[PDB]
Amino acid sequence: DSSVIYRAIVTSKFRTEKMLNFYNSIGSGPDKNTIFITFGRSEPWSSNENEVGFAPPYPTDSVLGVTDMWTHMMGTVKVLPSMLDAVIPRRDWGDTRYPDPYTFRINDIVVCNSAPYNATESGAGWLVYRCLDVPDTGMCSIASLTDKDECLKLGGKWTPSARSMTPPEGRGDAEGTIEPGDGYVWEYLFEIPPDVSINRCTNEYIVVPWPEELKEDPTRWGYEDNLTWQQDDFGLIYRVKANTIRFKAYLDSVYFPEAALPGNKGFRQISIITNPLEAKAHPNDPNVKAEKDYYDPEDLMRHSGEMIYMENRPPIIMAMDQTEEINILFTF
Amino acid sequence: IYRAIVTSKFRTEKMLNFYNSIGSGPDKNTIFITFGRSEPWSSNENEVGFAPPYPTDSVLGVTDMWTHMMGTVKVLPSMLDAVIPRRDWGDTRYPDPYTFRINDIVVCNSAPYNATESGAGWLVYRCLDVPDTGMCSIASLTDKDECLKLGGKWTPSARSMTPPEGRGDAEGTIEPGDGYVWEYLFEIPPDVSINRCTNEYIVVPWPEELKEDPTRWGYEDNLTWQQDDFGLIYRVKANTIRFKAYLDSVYFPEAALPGNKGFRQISIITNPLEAKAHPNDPNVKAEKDYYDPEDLMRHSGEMIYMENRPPIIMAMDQTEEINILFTF
Amino acid sequence: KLTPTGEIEHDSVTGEAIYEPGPMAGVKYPLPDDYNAENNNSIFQGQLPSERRKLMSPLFDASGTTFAQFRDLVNKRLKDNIGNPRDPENPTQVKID
Amino acid sequence: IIDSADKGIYVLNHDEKTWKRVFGNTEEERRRIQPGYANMSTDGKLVSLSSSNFKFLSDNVVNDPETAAKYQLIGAVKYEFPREWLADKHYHMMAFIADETSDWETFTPQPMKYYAEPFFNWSKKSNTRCWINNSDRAVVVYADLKY
Amino acid sequence: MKQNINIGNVVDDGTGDYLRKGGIKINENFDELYYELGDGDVPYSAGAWKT
Amino acid sequence: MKQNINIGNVVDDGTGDYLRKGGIKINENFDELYYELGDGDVPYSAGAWKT
Amino acid sequence: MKQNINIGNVVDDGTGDYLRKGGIKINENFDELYYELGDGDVPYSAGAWKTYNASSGQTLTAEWGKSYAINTSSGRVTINLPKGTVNDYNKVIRARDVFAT
Repeated sequence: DSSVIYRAIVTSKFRTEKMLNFYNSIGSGPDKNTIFITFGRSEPWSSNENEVGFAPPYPTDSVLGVTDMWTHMMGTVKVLPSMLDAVIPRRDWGDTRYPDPYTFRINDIVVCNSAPYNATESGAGWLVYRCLDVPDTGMCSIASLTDKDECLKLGGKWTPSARSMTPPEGRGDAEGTIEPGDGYVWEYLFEIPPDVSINRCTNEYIVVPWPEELKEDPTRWGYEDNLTWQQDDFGLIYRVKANTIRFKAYLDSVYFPEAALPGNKGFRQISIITNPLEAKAHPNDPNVKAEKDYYDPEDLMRHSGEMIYMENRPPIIMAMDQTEEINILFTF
Repeated sequence: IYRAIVTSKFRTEKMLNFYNSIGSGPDKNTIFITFGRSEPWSSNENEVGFAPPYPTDSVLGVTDMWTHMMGTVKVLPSMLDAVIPRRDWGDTRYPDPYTFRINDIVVCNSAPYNATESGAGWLVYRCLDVPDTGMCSIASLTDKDECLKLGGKWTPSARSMTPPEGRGDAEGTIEPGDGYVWEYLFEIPPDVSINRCTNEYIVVPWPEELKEDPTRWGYEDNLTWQQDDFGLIYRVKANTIRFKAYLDSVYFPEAALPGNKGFRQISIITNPLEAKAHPNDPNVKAEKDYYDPEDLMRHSGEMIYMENRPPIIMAMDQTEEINILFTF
Repeated sequence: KLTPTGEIEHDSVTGEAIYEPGPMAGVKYPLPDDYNAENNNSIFQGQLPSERRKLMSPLFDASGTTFAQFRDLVNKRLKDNIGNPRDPENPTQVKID
Repeated sequence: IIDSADKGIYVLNHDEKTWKRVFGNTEEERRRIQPGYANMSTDGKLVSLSSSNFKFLSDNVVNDPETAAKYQLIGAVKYEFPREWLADKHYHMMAFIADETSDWETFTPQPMKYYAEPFFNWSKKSNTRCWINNSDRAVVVYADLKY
Repeated sequence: MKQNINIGNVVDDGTGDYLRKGGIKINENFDELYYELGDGDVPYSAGAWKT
Repeated sequence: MKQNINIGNVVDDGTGDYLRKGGIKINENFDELYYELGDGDVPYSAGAWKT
Repeated sequence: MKQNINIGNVVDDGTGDYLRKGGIKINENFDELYYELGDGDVPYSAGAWKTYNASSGQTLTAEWGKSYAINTSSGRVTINLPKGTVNDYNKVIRARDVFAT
């Protein structure tokens, strides 16, 4: 018989922690990672590639796989940390599109002010609430239990019966809908100012603020008001437990006209690289990390730096005067 | 519809950042490790086969763990090492001491049967090529080359004559003859070996620590052609860090006193802040090696990793040791 | 224990020194006198009672001790068991979720 | 320091009657009470005592037969809990209220605190619950202006 | 006063003195012996004189 | 002849002088430097002379 | 500088130095107490001095009981002696010619 048998878990926060760290690790020049993103392979996977249902071959990782990916590479683009943001899935009160706009489950996080139907309050950016408590009547995820409280006493999920009457409101620390009456209670987080909403937010994913960037303005994020008791905090992402970072990048034909030219079959596959070094005429010369935003693959040293992530797609065709955008996210 | 992958290196990469991220004082993480819960799981908890209840993650779960917490210990980055599973040439006890698979990593000189060469620390070789005769992981293929040309794994029939040798680039006992060929990596100096190495896991050197001595690690010899390189950990692709910590009764005599039923469960915490008499007073990150959970602010810092065990009983003048391995 | 002519003997090919339950292995011991006087009775009493149980060397005439902070205990010790070569046959420790 | 057994909360009606524990009469919730951490604040008609401490003796339930079975296991235990609403802000307060007509003599884990409810002084006159923020800031809460 | 640290006879013998009693048997012996010429911090090749 | 003792490392290990080796090894290391100074149970700040 | 080796208080108590740090606190202790008087493996009842060289500096200074046998050949030696000396006195210093430069 097994003598010792033990149990241990990592908190979801540690996901976040890695991220926040990982966010820290992109450097400017020195001793912190620098990131280039690359596309290539005009060459067709196979004649099918155009047709529907075609799945390009699953990429290969090897010094061989590297070389090949490194071989075809059309172009390269750097990444500034400010294009990297933490994000959580956006969910708006009252939104028809998505299921149960009016039915919220405990700890769900609800955005307000996002949309006209959503919007309670004018002259304010988007709001972010989390829903602490849900109506008592409902159904339990564990089929054995018909009581919310009993469902939760065991800890199984609970879905409430009664829909929300109104989207949550108030800066107020507790303050969902407590006095007059409702089944839901709502927790407030911070408010999002519109420009960032507009520029950052994807209707699936709100963009979540950095603790650092927060240190600058607690107000612009509406966080200044509260109560922390740890003093300054700003570690808000811990509270929301965002595990997801959004890479944003912008491709333009101009840096790489050659792959942009009419008749290019476009690039099949994508690759990101970290801390590559410049090309050098003399191999004894000291290595140089790459400042400029784009490099033709030539101007980069062969194989310098490490590429973490490789990708293969059906061909995508860049075109001149087009401006194409790439987003890649990460859950650590 | 596209296909995409992350390199195994990125496992390593996470670590290196994460390794970078433990700070001393400022603006970089500090790590405390905590034990607690004298309280018995259940009367059984002692008995064989007892498995403590699967832990819970929540502000509630936190609080409780934060409640019982006996003691706390910091971690210096020098107690954090990259490690890979140790496998020695020729060790009888474990299967196929003499049978190596492509890209396996072999330590030499570790033991007398291992040891080829006196007066040198441990060696680390990787095995490029394996004897031609063997077995394929794919039952359909009888050729190593065909098995591998397709990429199925191959198990070689013929054992190695000797553990590999020489600093040079693939050695491999290639000329005179053998089925194995060998690539050299670095040599491990003895002092680090004895103290760091767990017979399952050798300790792998940090690049910075590598930046200090290429020689003490035997890496000075090679060839990088990038100038300094030192990114060696990429080559071994270690995804696994070993936390080492030291518990001592002296810092926490109270839990050490005769008759304690010991601590059930373990928890690590990052960047807690000191206790303050006045909450308006500015926060202070925690330098000292141990803090009574009291001397730490309630709930301060984040605990990434929670743990539950059958009870372990500390005793004074006993000295208890903890190792933890994260695979990124 | 075995220490031919200059030095303790460690086993072949694996190089490990040899211990036995050396003579007078299990013995009561007297706790005879002095500690009570020698201490003066500190360590929240238990002066002789605390005693520092069992193995530890300080009697100072010993083969096995040499010089270290720590003597390990392979009993009451765990790698659990997983994965990699080396590792125990019996996990003595395991982990479930 | 202020210590030992009583941990008492006492209730006064009358002033002929006496001092009376209500929440006190437990042994357990005594331990919840802490000199540094535990604090009371009343609003109107409700009363809020802090507890920053929680652990349970009882809430574990045993035998976990399903996992006991699948793991070929005897014993273990379930780690179980009732639900209390904790402050998610760090230091993560827990509260207890008598909410009915003022007091009404039971205290309970609370559907939630209005955060940091203790330390908020109660005013009848111009009724507010005021406290001084850390980083030396005056916090005031009040109700006003139903149109 | 040489403060001889004693071992019982052969190795393995249950007798001895102590690693504890050796402590300060060891150290005073130093002090006593050393503080003669070494007279605190540093020994004097010119010798130690105590007024 | 100073008879330095080698030092074991941090863990139970069979390498190096085991303490009973050190026993009388250090105890010697005394008398040597000691006798050359002490000449018997007392050390001499003025040093010692040998007939 | 004597490298005095502690143990905590009473026997059997938690506090004490180490077996491990027992050494080299104890051994280097030998060396220094030796090294001034001994020079090498063996002590000198007649004492031991350590050559300061004309080659090294034009100056040495202040070692109280560390005696020197002095070279001026390479350069003139300017030897300064400990300053301010508190209430000590009694301290003899020894400088000599191991040869005459």
